[PDB]
Amino acid sequence: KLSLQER
Amino acid sequence: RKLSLQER
Amino acid sequence: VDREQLVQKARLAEQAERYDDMAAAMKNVTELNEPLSNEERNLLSVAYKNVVGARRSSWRVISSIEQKTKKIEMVRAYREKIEKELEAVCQDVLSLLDNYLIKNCSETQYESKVFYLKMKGDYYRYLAEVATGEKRATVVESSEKAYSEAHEISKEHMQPTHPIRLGLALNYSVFYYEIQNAPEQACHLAKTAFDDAIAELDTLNEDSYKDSTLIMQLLRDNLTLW
Amino acid sequence: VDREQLVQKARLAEQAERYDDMAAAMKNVTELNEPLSNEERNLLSVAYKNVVGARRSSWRVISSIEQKTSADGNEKKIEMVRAYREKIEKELEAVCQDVLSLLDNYLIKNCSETQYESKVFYLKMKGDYYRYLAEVATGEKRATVVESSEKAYSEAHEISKEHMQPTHPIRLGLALNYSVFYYEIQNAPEQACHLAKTAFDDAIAELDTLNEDSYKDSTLIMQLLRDNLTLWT
Ligand SMILES: COC[C@H]1CC[C@H]2[C@@H](C)[C@@H](O)[C@H](O[C@H]3O[C@H](CO)[C@@H](O)[C@H](O)[C@H]3O)[C@H]3[C@H](C(C)C)CC[C@]3(C)C[C@H]12
Repeated sequence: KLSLQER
Repeated sequence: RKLSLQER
Repeated sequence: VDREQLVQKARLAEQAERYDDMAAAMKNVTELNEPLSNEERNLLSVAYKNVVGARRSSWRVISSIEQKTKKIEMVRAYREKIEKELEAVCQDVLSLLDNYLIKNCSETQYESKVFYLKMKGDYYRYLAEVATGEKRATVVESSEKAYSEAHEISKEHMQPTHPIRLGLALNYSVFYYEIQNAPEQACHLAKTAFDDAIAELDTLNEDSYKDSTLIMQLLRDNLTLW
Repeated sequence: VDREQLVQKARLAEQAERYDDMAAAMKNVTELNEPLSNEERNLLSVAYKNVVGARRSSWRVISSIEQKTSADGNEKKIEMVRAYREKIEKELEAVCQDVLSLLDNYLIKNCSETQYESKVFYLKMKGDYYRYLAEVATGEKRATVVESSEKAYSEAHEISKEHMQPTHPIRLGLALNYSVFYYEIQNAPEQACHLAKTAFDDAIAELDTLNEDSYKDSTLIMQLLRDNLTLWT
């Protein structure tokens, strides 16, 4: 996605 | 690794 | 049954890719009514992110198949089934925010309040991805107020180079683009936060500088894609 | 909610990577007491293999934690790891017994004498999902299910040897997992090396019989047979 992808 | 046939 | 082992169980579930068990352990830790630490807050965030993330990917695949194509009524049924699970996970974590996480945040815990308000806006935006009609405008106005309140707190009581503040502006721009369909509002917040971060980019915080520059790269990659 | 719709749902679950729903959809199709098409047979096997594969991967990680922190300091934390490991075994054994039940009740029973391909296919699944149970077992409970996998592989080995080409994917896949069962389970490297090289040389003797329809499936198993033979010597 374009969002802040977390671990 | 796994020596068996992995079922992709 | 204790707090320390539930956090250890969440770490073991993360290394076993059992994010459903991990989200359940951190839910119990959060339900202990004790404020979560920095590591516990990240464990709860990563757990529910992978849980709601797997439901979003499965929903986006079924939706793309319904778009590209007796055979459709079943696809719509599998769509609503994933939507029910997605909405259940969202309402679960949203209840943990409005009852345990945000409630235990004083008016001076700016870093923690921005993180939880951003999370409230993210999972409300996730509901806006599958909601229709008046149910969409209800959760969109909720995600707007959550992002707006988090934006004002981070704009005044936070540093422009803070990774949490930058990550909030990234998801706020994504909200204005993919939900509100306003590329003018989306690129405005992204460019404003990018310029404010570049102005003080020479500080190079020794604590976590790669995390700050990585979020700016995500802001930069979004400007190139759009 | 007919048979065509359940297969369509299993196709969607594979695209959505919801292998739990995929195995549940193909389980109901298996419970319809009808023969399974080559596509339906592969989708059923792929679904349950990914489901049991997720539990096997989680078990190897947690079991490695127990082997590392055997008696290192806190003993209450080891009780949490042991209960987490035993819960994974309960889920793994339930999935295996679910597959073994569908085989000996709906799949192996419905196989006729002329359906040699479907018979060897289902017999190797019985040998595979019993080998997975042998991975999680101690004492007599291990040898009890090891013989169940020994009879499943040996029976399929005798069937697939006669009424099937040596270059067939099911034939090579059977000899591959059989050699794995002889090496990892029975600790018999000589039996695994001989069986793997026998099916390998038998497949090389008829390389000209490979058809343009299904050859990459056969060459992949032959490559895996040669890779295991190179590292076992
Ligand atoms: C319990 O033992 C049963 C296996 C033994 C032989 C093997 C044959 C039937 C093979 O043909 C299948 O492959 C088919 O299914 C794929 C996708 O599902 C196609 O890519 C592909 O073309 C098609 O042949 C494979 C597969 C290939 C090697 C990558 C992995 C396991 C699977 C699924 C089943 C069986």
